[PDB]
Amino acid sequence: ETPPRFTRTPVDQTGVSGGVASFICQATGDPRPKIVWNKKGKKVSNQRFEVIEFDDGSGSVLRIQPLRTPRDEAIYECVASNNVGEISVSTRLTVLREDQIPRGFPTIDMGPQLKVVERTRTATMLCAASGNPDPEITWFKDFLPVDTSNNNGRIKQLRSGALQIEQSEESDQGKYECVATNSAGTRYSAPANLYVRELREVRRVPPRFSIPPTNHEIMPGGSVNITCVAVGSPMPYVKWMLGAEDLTPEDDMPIGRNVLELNDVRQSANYTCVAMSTLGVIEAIAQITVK
Amino acid sequence: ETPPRFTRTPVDQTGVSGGVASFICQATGDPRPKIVWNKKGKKVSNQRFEVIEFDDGSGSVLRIQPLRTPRDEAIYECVASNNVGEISVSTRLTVLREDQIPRGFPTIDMGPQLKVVERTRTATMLCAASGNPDPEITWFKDFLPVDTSNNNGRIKQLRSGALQIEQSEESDQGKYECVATNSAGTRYSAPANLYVRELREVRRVPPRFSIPPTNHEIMPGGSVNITCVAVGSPMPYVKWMLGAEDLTPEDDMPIGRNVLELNDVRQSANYTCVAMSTLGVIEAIAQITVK
Amino acid sequence: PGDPQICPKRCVCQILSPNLATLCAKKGLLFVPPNIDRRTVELRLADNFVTNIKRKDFANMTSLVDLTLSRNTISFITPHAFADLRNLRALHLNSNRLTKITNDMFSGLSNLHHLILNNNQLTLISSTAFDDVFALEELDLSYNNLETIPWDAVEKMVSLHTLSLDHNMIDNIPKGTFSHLHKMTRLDVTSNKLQKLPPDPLFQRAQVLATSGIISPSTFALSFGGNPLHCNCELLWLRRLSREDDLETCASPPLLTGRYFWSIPEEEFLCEPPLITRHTHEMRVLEGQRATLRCKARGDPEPAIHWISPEGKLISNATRSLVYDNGTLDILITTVKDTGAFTCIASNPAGEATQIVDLHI
Amino acid sequence: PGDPQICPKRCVCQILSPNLATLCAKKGLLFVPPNIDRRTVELRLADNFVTNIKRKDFANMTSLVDLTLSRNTISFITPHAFADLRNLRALHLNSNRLTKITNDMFSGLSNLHHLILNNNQLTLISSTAFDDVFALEELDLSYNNLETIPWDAVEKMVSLHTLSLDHNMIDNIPKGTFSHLHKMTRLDVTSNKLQKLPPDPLFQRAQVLATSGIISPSTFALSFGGNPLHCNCELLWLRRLSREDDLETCASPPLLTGRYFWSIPEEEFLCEPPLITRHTHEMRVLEGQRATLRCKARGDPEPAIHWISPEGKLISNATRSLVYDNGTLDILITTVKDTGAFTCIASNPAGEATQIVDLHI
Ligand SMILES: *[C@@H]1O[C@H](CO)[C@@H](O)[C@H](O)[C@H]1NC(C)=O
Ligand SMILES: *[C@@H]1O[C@H](CO)[C@@H](O)[C@H](O)[C@H]1NC(C)=O
Ligand SMILES: *[C@@H]1O[C@H](CO)[C@@H](O)[C@H](O)[C@H]1NC(C)=O
Ligand SMILES: *[C@@H]1O[C@H](CO)[C@@H](O)[C@H](O)[C@H]1NC(C)=O
Ligand SMILES: *[C@@H]1O[C@H](CO)[C@@H](O)[C@H](O)[C@H]1NC(C)=O
Ligand SMILES: *[C@@H]1O[C@H](CO)[C@@H](O)[C@H](O)[C@H]1NC(C)=O
Ligand SMILES: *[C@@H]1O[C@H](CO)[C@@H](O)[C@H](O)[C@H]1NC(C)=O
Ligand SMILES: *[C@@H]1O[C@H](CO)[C@@H](O)[C@H](O)[C@H]1NC(C)=O
Ligand SMILES: [Ca+2]
Ligand SMILES: [Ca+2]
Ligand SMILES: [Ca+2]
Ligand SMILES: [Ca+2]
Ligand SMILES: [Ca+2]
Ligand SMILES: [Ca+2]
Ligand SMILES: [Ca+2]
Ligand SMILES: [Ca+2]
Ligand SMILES: [Ca+2]
Ligand SMILES: [Ca+2]
Ligand SMILES: [Ca+2]
Ligand SMILES: [Ca+2]
Ligand SMILES: [Cl-]
Ligand SMILES: [Cl-]
Ligand SMILES: [Cl-]
Ligand SMILES: [Cl-]
Ligand SMILES: [Cl-]
Ligand SMILES: [Cl-]
Ligand SMILES: [Cl-]
Ligand SMILES: [Cl-]
Ligand SMILES: [Cl-]
Ligand SMILES: [Cl-]
Ligand SMILES: [Cl-]
Ligand SMILES: [Cl-]
Ligand code: NA
Ligand code: NA
Repeated sequence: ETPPRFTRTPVDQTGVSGGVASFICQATGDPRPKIVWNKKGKKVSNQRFEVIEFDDGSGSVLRIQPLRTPRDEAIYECVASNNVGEISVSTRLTVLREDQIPRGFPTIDMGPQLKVVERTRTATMLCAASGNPDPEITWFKDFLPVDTSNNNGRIKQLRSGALQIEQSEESDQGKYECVATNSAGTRYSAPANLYVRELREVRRVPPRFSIPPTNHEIMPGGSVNITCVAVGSPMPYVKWMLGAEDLTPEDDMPIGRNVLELNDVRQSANYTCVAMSTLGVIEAIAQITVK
Repeated sequence: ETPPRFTRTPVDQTGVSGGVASFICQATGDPRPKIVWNKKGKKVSNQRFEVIEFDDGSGSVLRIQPLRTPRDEAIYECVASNNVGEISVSTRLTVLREDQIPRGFPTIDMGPQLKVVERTRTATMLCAASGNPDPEITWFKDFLPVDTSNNNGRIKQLRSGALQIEQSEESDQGKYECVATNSAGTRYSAPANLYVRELREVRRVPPRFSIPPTNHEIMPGGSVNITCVAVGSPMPYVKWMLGAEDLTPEDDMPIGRNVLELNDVRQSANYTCVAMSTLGVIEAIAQITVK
Repeated sequence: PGDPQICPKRCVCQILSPNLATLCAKKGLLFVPPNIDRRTVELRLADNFVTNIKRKDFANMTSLVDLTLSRNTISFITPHAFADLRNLRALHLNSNRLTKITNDMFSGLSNLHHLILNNNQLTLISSTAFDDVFALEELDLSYNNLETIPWDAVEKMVSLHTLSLDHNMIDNIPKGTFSHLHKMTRLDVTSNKLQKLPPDPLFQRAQVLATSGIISPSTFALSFGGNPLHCNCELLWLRRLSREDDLETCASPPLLTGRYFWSIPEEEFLCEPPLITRHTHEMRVLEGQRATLRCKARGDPEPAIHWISPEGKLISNATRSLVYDNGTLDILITTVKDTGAFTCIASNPAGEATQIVDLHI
Repeated sequence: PGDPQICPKRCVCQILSPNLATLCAKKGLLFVPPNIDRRTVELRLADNFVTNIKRKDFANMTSLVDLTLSRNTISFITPHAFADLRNLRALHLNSNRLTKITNDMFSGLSNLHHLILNNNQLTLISSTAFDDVFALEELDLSYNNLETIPWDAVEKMVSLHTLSLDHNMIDNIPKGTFSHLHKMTRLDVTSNKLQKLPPDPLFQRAQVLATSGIISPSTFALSFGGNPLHCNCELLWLRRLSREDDLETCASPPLLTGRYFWSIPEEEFLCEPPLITRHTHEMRVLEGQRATLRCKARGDPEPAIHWISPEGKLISNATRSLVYDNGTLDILITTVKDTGAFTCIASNPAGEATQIVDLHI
């Protein structure tokens, strides 16, 4: 009926030794175009070459892992063929080894990690990259390019390289990969898994002081015990501070109760008891005045 | 026929807690006198009380090991009885514990050790003891008093507490015990074994120099090697000395060969090579003269 | 090469297989016998009292294949004692007193398919100690004191079938250890200190799960049961597997302490988002001086602390700056280029949380 | 005292025997369960992963008799954790990671007939550690790193049946150890470092020697076969025994190296008399000063160096003088009373040899 047409074509790519590369080729036509990937004049076959069809059926994705230099250096060919037509596209893959990496090549400063999100909540897969020039961040889920398009939809990429998925579905879980690209080449971050679990709702109570810090009056030279207790869900960490000076280290942070025992302070200052939880921070004042 | 008679009688003794004590009682008569040992009016019986008859049959020896205070403190009675007579002797045993020991009580400074001697050779069982007054040394072999009498015989006790057995028989081997006695009491040394083995004769060669030290002339500042080799049966240790200064430590003493390599000595001295064996010592002179 | 057939005085040598055999097993040897025909293919020294392996002992043996030192007293092996055997396929050092694996130990081995160290006292392994042998089919470290092993050398063995770490002190397994490693049948982590386990396709194939009327085999055998598992979302992938119950138990968090791992429902495995405990609100120091920035955040698991320069991306260990493990930031030479608003970010599998510090120079 | 019968959640408790049993064996516990009925007579924690014994765990158990911690990971036991059990007759700690026996460990035990420490990593035992239990019938130290144990406490247990030291590093056994010991069936020293063995009536009863047609039972079982025996006259008493051949081997002297102990004829067991290697001919130092006298003698075995004051029986560590191991003599305060001819004497089982040094002050 209608000969095929290229809706999307690959681009020249450059990668490291042991990295990966992806060429996206999708086409339209009636009949559905048959996508072929060729190295020289023959269809690609090897243990490291993996073709991934699109869920649309419009095309596939050629993924090469890992990258072997100079075995994989060559020109590659996408072929969209059907009953009434055959059409082709070419792209060039160059792979340089680990000591051939120039400065400014995309490097992933912070890669994504394991992330577990409840269903219909917001999951954020972090990424950070640098290089000269500043690299562009793209995402791949299950060897397929993530669609970050600003067209109204769920998946949105942030100002930082981090990817954000609101209202997480079950099909959102999989293997995510961060991809930094610039004029110097293309670099993939280490893969990270996103686990989607069923929603469990539980009453979340912000911190409130069960026992607020009690104003105490002791003449200089003495020692007093100030009881400061806080409650909530989650139960907040309790910490004492004189001004900006933390009076307990982060190693031991009593969750239930924190009492402040002062040593022979003959001058006057205002002490602050703090209760910290993921639901926000509350702080109350205890006034010790020396006469 | 003839009523009995006491040829030897025990004496009052004093010992420590855990030590031993021996009471020697031997008699003559026709019939042979029956020797009995009594505690109070009854024959002694207990796990620690052991009577040892004499090879002569004249009498026995009462040996108490170990000493239990105050269980063993009592008067003891030797009884020589036969057909026509019964006669008795008494002696007192006092035993004081380890914290009751007065200063000057006999103490064994060096006790006997394991000694293995070839048959018909001289074995010497060492002992040393001190106290106030100076203690007297007596010996016990296999719970029996050793006869050290100057009457012509094999076994002889030395000026030192050491016992000496010339022309060692096979019956000489056994358990020997050194006994120090004075006005303060009686103390036994730790028991030691003498092992009598068959005579093996080998040709004994006193040391002779196979390579005597060679007189060497080297101008000051140089370094020379002097070859000194000695031979013998046993093969003598070889050691270098400058005057009285040993040039090799006792840890490494080469048996076969010792070479003296001199370091930048610009003055003159006479060097001595020494070969030492149980067969005596030989020493030769190597001359180094600096010009 | 043509010579007579020599045998140790106390051993029994057999020509019966075309491979020359020298059997010293259970002969009460205190040391490796000096006279052994260098043509020996199979040498059994096992069940002897030898405390030391000198270089002379195993030297210039070309055809040796099996060498069994098992059940000896060996506390020491001279470096390059095994340099000589290019054909050795199996070395049994098991049931010995070795406290260390030196880098020169096994530095001549290549074609080795079995290295059996099990039931030794080893507290440490040199970083390069395993670099010489990448061909190992089996590596048995069982029953040792090891806190960790040179993992990057372990993943460099692609022929590895079974790795036995069981009954050791191992802290953790790196995430990318088994990534490109294949042909691996078995891994035994039992009786170790592991709090968590990294995901991996092999561990996805450790489970047996199938619909009724269909049978799914197990291509990978994995036993972690002996560890003080810290049970949170990080182990959720493991809890979702369908496996036998080996009675592994959760040590932490305190709510799950004592509970069996497979008894706890998936929803109860819980990790908690980061919460920033401490900060330095504002800081003033001049140029070219020692500076310190405090950011400390807590959570389950303990969150990762990273920094953000003003209107910038990420700091790191670098020429102009240094980052630490406990979260402190040291700019060794401060500059007016660094004046501005720094952002502290703390990341967790549950989420992330940020605060801000301000710096004027 | 009358109460219900409580059981740990993960264990199985049996009232079948009038002795209350609590069986936790193979339950995968990481720690001692907090709830155990204090009336338990028989408690099996064996084959579990416990790494720590807290004081609270075994506290206020009156009737406990058997306690098996075998095959655990325990590296630490809180002092007086066992203070509470006065009725404990058996304690199995075997197959654990303990590196030390503290003095407060087992400092509550009394009536104990079995202490099983075998297959641990212990390198040391406190001097007073065994002082609390003198009632031990069986002490099993097998498969450890011990160089020596508190022997003077071992000889204070007169009920000791079997002492298993096998597969350890033990240097030597003191001579007067086993004199106080009685009712002792078995001693296993195998796979140790012992050079020699002390004579003893028990070891005289270890042999089986009889005329043809007569069978001799061995009242005492003794295995030393795993040791680097130094073979000289000191072992002659042992060579004269008629025993089975366990393939013990002489490490030294070099002439006997590698020879089987029982193959060597008695006449070939040779110790050599002392020979004085070094001396200080004459010495002059004034009164009240540091003085040193060198006498060093060699031989097989190494001879014992002793000193003789001019016209005197002997010296000792004392107020006026001190003697050392290597043979040097230190008179800290010299006096004109010490002026004279000193005699140095070196003693050996073969013989003794003397030399003379002269001192003027
Ligand atoms: C701090 O304490 C002083 C005296 O102790 C007091 O005057 C002042 O009001 C306190 N601060 C506040 C904010 O009330
Ligand atoms: C010591 O050396 C000197 C000069 O070399 C020589 O005259 C003297 O004879 C030597 N001593 C002896 C005892 O020969
Ligand atoms: C290997 O060593 C032995 C003894 O060390 C020697 O006899 C032999 O010649 C050596 N082989 C080679 C190829 O050098
Ligand atoms: C960064 O430095 C810290 C200490 O300054 C060190 O612990 C860490 O391993 C370093 N990391 C890298 C990737 O260099
Ligand atoms: C952080 O680590 C540094 C060294 O790496 C140390 O000097 C500093 O005291 C530590 N601070 C805290 C709060 O742990
Ligand atoms: C034993 O200790 C427990 C708790 O430590 C206590 O409840 C109990 O009363 C104690 N029993 C005795 C007899 O002291
Ligand atoms: C004598 O000295 C040695 C070492 O100098 C020491 O080991 C020994 O205990 C001392 N003897 C006494 C009785 O203290
Ligand atoms: C001998 O031992 C003493 C202490 O025991 C030491 O001070 C001295 O250096 C030693 N001398 C030698 C030659 O070993
Ligand atoms: Ca040959
Ligand atoms: Ca090397
Ligand atoms: Ca194989
Ligand atoms: Ca190293
Ligand atoms: Ca553990
Ligand atoms: Ca935030
Ligand atoms: Ca009860
Ligand atoms: Ca105590
Ligand atoms: Ca019993
Ligand atoms: Ca101690
Ligand atoms: Ca040994
Ligand atoms: Ca002499
Ligand atoms: Cl058509
Ligand atoms: Cl390939
Ligand atoms: Cl909510
Ligand atoms: Cl008559
Ligand atoms: Cl009695
Ligand atoms: Cl002779
Ligand atoms: Cl075997
Ligand atoms: Cl050796
Ligand atoms: Cl062993
Ligand atoms: Cl069992
Ligand atoms: Cl614990
Ligand atoms: Cl274990
Ligand atoms: Na062994
Ligand atoms: Na275990």
